[PDB]
Amino acid sequence: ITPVTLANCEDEPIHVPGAIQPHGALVTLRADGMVLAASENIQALLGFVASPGSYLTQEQVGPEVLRMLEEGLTGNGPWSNSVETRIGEHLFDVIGHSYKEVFYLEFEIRTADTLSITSFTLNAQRIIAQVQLHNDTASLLSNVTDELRRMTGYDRVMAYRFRHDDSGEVVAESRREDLESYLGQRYPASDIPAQARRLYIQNPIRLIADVAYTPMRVFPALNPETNESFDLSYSVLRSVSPIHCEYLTNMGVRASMSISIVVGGKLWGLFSCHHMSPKLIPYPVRMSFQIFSQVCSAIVERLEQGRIAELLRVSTERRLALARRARDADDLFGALAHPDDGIAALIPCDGALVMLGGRTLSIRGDFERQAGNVLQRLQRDPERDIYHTDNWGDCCGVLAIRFHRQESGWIFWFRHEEVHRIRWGGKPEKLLTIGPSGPRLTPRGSFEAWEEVVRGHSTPWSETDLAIAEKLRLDLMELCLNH
Ligand SMILES: */C=C/C1=C(C)C(=O)N/C1=C\C1=NC(=C\c2[nH]c(/C=C3\NC(=O)C(C=C)=C3C)c(C)c2CCC(=O)O)/C(CCC(=O)O)=C1C
Repeated sequence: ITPVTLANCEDEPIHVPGAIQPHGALVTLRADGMVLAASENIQALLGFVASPGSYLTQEQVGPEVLRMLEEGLTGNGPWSNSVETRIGEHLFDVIGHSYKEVFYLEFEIRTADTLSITSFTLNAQRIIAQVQLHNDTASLLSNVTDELRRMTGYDRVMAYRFRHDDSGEVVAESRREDLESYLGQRYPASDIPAQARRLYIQNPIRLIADVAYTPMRVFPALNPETNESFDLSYSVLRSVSPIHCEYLTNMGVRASMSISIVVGGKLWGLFSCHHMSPKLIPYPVRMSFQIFSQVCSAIVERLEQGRIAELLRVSTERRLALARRARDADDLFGALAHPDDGIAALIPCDGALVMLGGRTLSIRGDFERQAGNVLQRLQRDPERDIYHTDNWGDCCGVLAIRFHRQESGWIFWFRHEEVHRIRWGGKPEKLLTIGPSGPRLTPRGSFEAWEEVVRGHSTPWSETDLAIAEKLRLDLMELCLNH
């Protein structure tokens, strides 16, 4: 019965809302096919009253439907299927699935004049051609963002990248003129709490037909079998958190639809479509996006590792240049401090320090004091050959490696505090009408929430950045020992 406030919202059970969106009806069955619960609108949408204890009957739901249901009813492992069928006055999409051991049948009115197979195929071809045309991982995102809008007619579609700390950044955008831009918006990991994030990962597509909707409750609330709520995780019609709804209306959005990009076990980022009036996307089309989601995820994965590959390649090429120079010139300092192949170019940094013997070369600033303090901190830890941190002198980020012990051969890279890369301003943008929860649920409030998180922090060191440092360290050890 608990109200969901700003304090609660982190722990909101959004998977068991026990209600569904109004653009469809829902019937929940148990293993034997016996009805356990239904949305309060089954009668109003489909001509009949589903009742707990009942079993579904032909042409109160039609034949092919039970035909489908029986197949999944007798199959081990998460059944999933859909049928198209006429029930009374209308034809329906009857998407059905089984999660836990409860079976779900979802009913959407089908208004499309097209054959489903071809509608599905047509859109799949169109939206994944965008995945064959681009080598830049950012062109991919940018282009499919522009294309998703062309296909769906959404007012605004955005592509979100998720950082290491699960904070988000709007990296692409295609929007109708009128609308303010959110390009470069960065948002925290909290803007999408655990359960919501778990769900985007498990579900390629989420659709919100109308944010201003009144939910259609499924009765009864609790599954008699367990005396605990129905887990609508894989339910297409599952209802929305009032918090998110308030957020979206603060923005002035009325319909959403998001396509996930999952790589590893991580939500790599999603495409968020936003409409200013309510909007619906037919089932077969959503399936076009679902399959797309899986392929795009695959290509983004490769494109990203193709990116790291090239980073490693030019790094070694520079380690080669470095090895070449060092042996022939015989001062390392000159080699390391080289303007372009120098260490400052090896790994993205705002500065670097080279330190062998008693001599100190600070390149791109005065870093001698910091390096001294960092080194003192490592006093307590004589065995550390590598040190790094984004919390901390005057530079937040530090990556230090040791290549000579006795003569204190050290290398440092430094990073300043992370800064909002792109920022809007210039003319006060319009007044958002703000709900009861407060300004926290506006983009402006989200951004501020993000600042408070990152400030005091430099950008984390790449998986890649550390790998390079490690290779460099090996190089110099080799050199110093060798000659
Ligand atoms: C207390 C937890 C939450 C805060 C704070 C908050 O802002 N939202 C919170 C809970 C959820 N958010 C969910 C999804 C979600 N989050 C945002 C916020 C942004 N995304 C952006 O890209 C930007 C700016 C560029 C912002 C400000 C949005 C738009 C959404 C909608 C999901 C989508 O776009 O697909 C969320 C899950 C929602 C769901 O159930 O679909 C929760 C629970």
